[PDB]
Amino acid sequence: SMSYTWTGALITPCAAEESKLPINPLSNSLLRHHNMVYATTSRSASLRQKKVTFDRLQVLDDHYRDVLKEMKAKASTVKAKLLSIEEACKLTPPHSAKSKFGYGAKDVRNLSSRAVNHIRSVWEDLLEDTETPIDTTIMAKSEVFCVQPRKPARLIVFPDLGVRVCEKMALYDVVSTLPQAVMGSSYGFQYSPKQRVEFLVNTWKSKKCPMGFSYDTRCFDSTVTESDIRVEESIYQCCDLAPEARQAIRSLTERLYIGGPLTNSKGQNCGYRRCRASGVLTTSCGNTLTCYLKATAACRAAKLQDCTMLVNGDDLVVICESAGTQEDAAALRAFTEAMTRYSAPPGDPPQPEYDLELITSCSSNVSVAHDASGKRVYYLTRDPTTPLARAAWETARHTPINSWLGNIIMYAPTLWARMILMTHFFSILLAQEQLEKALDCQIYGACYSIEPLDLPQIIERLHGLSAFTLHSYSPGEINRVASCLRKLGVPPLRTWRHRARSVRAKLLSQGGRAATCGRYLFNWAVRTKLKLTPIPAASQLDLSGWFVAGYSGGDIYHS
Ligand SMILES: O=C(O)c1cc(Oc2ccccc2)ccc1NS(=O)(=O)c1ccc(Br)cc1F
Ligand SMILES: [Mg+2]
Repeated sequence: SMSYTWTGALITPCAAEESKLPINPLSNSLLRHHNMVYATTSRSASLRQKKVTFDRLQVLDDHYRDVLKEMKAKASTVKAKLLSIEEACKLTPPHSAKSKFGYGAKDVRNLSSRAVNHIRSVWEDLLEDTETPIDTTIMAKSEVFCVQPRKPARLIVFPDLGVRVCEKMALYDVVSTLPQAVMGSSYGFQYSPKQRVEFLVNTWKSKKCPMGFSYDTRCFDSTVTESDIRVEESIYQCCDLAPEARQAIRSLTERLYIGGPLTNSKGQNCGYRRCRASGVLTTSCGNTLTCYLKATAACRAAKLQDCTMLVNGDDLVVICESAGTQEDAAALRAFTEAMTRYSAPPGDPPQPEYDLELITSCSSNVSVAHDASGKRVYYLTRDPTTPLARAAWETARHTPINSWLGNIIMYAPTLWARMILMTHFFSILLAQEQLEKALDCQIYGACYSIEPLDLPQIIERLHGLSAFTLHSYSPGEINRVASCLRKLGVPPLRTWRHRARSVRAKLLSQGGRAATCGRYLFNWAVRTKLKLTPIPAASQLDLSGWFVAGYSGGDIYHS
């Protein structure tokens, strides 16, 4: 069937939309070519619609069915708990889109009488009505990028706040435990960046002669069929569930997940969806399961040997045993055809790789540097272009989420995050006297509130002390950063070192946590290094909930 149908009504913005980076005194010291930075708007919605709208082709076979049964068997061991309205409410972000029924996030989080009562009515309605397609709102997403040698906005589809809290009640525990019980070490969201690298390296070393590749599905959400979503529910149904949760899941599947009506910001009927909605609780879990299912089966059809998958939603990387150059290239092409038949056609044609550092997955790749002792150390990095453009934008405007803080946390060991992000943002926080202020950021889609002054601890626990002493990065990494700085108009190393040494001094003089930030975060800037010993607060961190599952589009907040 058609992934989408359109009435003709436009996808409209609910307020004015900014497209250009404002000429700001502070963002200009980070990035000069401000005209290269842009944010998508609804004005490009039509271009996106045309790309995601098409009829799907799907042919299932024995390999698919065999893998599905293997996955259901493992799912059979799980027992999902069912959240109370109180717990579900507490999982709602403060800035979550308000309900059209007289209440918003604040009320939801505060358990206000009107919020709670309506949520109860929406839940009871899910137990009673098993058919009526639930209404969803479709919007053009606003994201920042750097012009390339422009991307049309993505389309987000999400139900009302009331429905979202109900999704949590019935499926939060399921989407938080089942992916792991089903896919095991292959479920990528259970890993911290350091652990992801460890998994990729150990998997790479376990092969006699390794071969790996990333597989890019052309617009994955629209390739997801009604059949895929029902198969996905069949997996959830293997869980031991409370009757109400079992019915809720059944109803949510038929009324929301498999598709439904689309309404724009103006309240106009835009069309109908028969594919994956990006803004519902099961999107991350659902896509991971579906991508893994189709991929594991594709590998068997393609005769690839010793396949090890690493899946994060629609993002896939496969590492297997090489059977020779010619054969690998043929088996890969066979894989792509199997995937195409399963309704997961490629966007960028896949290419076999024999060098781990050259494999990009989750927009990232493994690279090597060295610690003070001189020992090689692997870490996760990525092209800094987007992180920097976004860091520029978040510097000129106020944003609910601070991607820069998230990029610092996940990419602490990288040369670009240390030299540029840390220096730029710490110097700004000092000048404004806001180092104490906690800011929000996302990790695997979940929203978190983090105190800048705790970064040293966080970084030590997640990456180890080596993150503060790495040097001698690979020629490959060095070149990518260099050319990026030239393109975006970012000041050279020498300038950042000067700013860094200045920020460092002002931080040390303050003592306390600030001095710790100065000692660890900026040890790369001074010649007279300081002894970097284990930070006390580091060994007392509860960073477990940080890497359990994916929640992008899930409207999830962890307090
Ligand atoms: O250790 C290195 O590999 C390295 C790479 C460079 O290459 C670059 C070229 C252009 C832009 C940025 C870096 C320049 C200096 C380097 N050595 S360094 O000055 O001790 C250094 C600077 C910043 C960080 Br953090 C870590 C470092 F150890
Ligand atoms: Mg894709």
